[PDB]
Amino acid sequence: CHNNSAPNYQYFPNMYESVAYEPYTEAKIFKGGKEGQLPVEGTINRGFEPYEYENSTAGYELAKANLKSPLTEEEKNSGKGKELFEIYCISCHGAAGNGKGKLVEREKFLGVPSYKDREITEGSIFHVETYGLNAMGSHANQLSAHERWLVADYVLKLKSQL
Amino acid sequence: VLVTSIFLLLASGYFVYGYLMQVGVDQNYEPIQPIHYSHKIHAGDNEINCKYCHSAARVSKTAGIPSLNVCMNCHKNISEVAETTATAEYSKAFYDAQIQKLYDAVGWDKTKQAYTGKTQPVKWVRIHNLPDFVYFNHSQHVSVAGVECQTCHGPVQEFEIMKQYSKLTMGWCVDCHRKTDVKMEGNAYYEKIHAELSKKYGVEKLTAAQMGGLECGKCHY
Ligand code: HEC
Ligand code: HEC
Ligand code: HEC
Ligand code: HEC
Ligand code: HEC
Ligand code: HEC
Repeated sequence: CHNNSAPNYQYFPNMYESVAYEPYTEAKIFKGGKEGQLPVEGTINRGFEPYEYENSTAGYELAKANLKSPLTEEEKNSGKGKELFEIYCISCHGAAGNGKGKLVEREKFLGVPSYKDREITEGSIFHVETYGLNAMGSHANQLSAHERWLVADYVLKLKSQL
Repeated sequence: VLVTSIFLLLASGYFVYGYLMQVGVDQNYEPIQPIHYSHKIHAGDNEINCKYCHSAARVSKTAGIPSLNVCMNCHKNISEVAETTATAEYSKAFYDAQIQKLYDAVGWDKTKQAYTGKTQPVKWVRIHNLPDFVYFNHSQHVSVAGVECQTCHGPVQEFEIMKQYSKLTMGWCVDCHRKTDVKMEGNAYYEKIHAELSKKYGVEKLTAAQMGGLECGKCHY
């Protein structure tokens, strides 16, 4: 009989479980118990460049001064930069406003400023969006290197309306 | 007496066939996760957007479980939970002594606010499974076809613990392909096909019986 706190019975599982290695499951042979072993340091795959500026207080303002956006005008006026701001950013920062968000109303954690207060260039978003400034985190795990620049053009349009 | 004999024979058939049709089905499956994670506080009360934690739905075929780096950039500043969130079943001290288990998996220390060097991953329990002859891909099935994120896995924001909502048994994949439309307005891949046959045959086509999405080599090869 079928219970709900345990999976149901099966009739001759010929090809149900895996012989190959589907990505996130557990195995026995590997270094850890995982199945997601880390790549070697210093290597470069096809279609990716490493970011050449180090962490904050010495590489922050060096990235703020001389670092530019490698996009074109066909890609900026597409609306895809707004959709990424609709997902990953309204939870702390405001959607049309700045700092109002969804979570300083509920008072879960405080200390989110506006965009009038801090002057930010188009290369100073990209250094914070990959590393975080003391209360953010690395959003490089979520967004890709083509897509952080699509967000940075949209944030500049939000400061100009303020 | 033959009338009731027939009745019982009909009933007997009903309670055998019905059984056999519910063998390979895993509806309403609920295991016990090692943490008590709640999709209800995060996705329902805080209105965290659905693509934030599950980020690989746009690009890859496996919209995977979010790694423990997403569990820190929100939870560097949230140590305690609240005072108006504990319920009749769940207390505040149940939550505060269990959010500390997230700090042991990563290595965070509450006192001096710094990472240690001892990490252990969290062994989650996967409740949605298919056999590995099928080929389902979340990427061209959410981003290409604009399907809302509650019409395949249920109203996920109103769940304290996670529940499988649909049955996934080969006649739900076909049935939702019979009654839907491909999106041909925006894609330039369909300009050769959609500008054709509006002059010739018709205005729009369904997914299954028109584009060819019912063939034994497109789903399990
Ligand atoms: C909650 C964890 C946030 C998320 C989600 C996003 N941001 Fe954020 N951001 C947050 C805080 C608390 C701060 C201030 C931290 C401090 O120490 O002052 C910031 C800061 C920024 C800034 C300003 C950086 C600067 O050097 O002045 C920018 C431009 C910024 N954040 C952008 C940004 C973007 C693009 C986001 C979506 C990926 C985003 N933030 C999310 C809190 C949070
Ligand atoms: C972080 C705050 C999340 C948000 C936003 C969403 N989900 Fe989630 N999900 C999260 C975790 C930590 C887990 C692990 C398993 C658990 O029970 O805690 C999950 C899991 C799921 C699953 C099931 C996974 C499986 O193996 O079957 C589903 C179907 C799921 N999540 C759906 C889902 C939807 C539809 C969301 C938008 C409302 C969503 N998740 C957001 C964490 C987070
Ligand atoms: C890993 C799982 C995560 C991630 C991705 C987030 N948080 Fe949470 N969070 C987490 C745990 C183990 C708990 C306690 C157990 C529970 O089911 O509640 C929480 C709880 C919260 C709370 C406190 C609830 C309250 O106010 O009473 C808040 C607030 C909260 N989580 C917010 C939050 C935000 C803004 C996140 C960023 C998307 C986030 N969480 C992610 C662990 C995890
Ligand atoms: C929001 C993001 C969605 C959307 C719209 C759908 N699903 Fe998918 N789903 C989602 C998550 C976070 C997971 C867990 C990931 C895992 O690997 O377990 C799933 C899981 C599935 C699975 C099982 C995975 C597999 O068999 O390989 C299937 C099957 C599945 N989901 C099907 C499915 C369908 C038909 C959807 C309709 C558009 C769909 N999902 C949407 C999150 C999300
Ligand atoms: C089982 C897993 C499912 C379920 C429950 C649904 N879909 Fe479908 N879907 C599925 C496969 C294996 C494919 C690929 C087939 C092919 O490449 O021809 C698809 C495809 C679609 C498409 C076409 C996408 C395109 O334009 O290229 C559409 C549109 C689509 N699926 C829609 C759709 C809807 C509305 C569903 C109800 C939630 C649905 N699918 C369920 C596998 C599966
Ligand atoms: C030709 C006949 C097809 C077609 C075109 C598709 N399927 Fe598939 N499929 C088929 C069989 C005989 C079976 C069962 C095999 C077994 O040993 O049980 C399946 C199985 C599935 C399943 C798993 C169902 C379960 O676990 O009980 C799924 C899910 C599934 N098939 C999905 C699926 C999709 C998305 C298809 C594209 C429309 C599709 N099937 C086509 C035989 C055939």
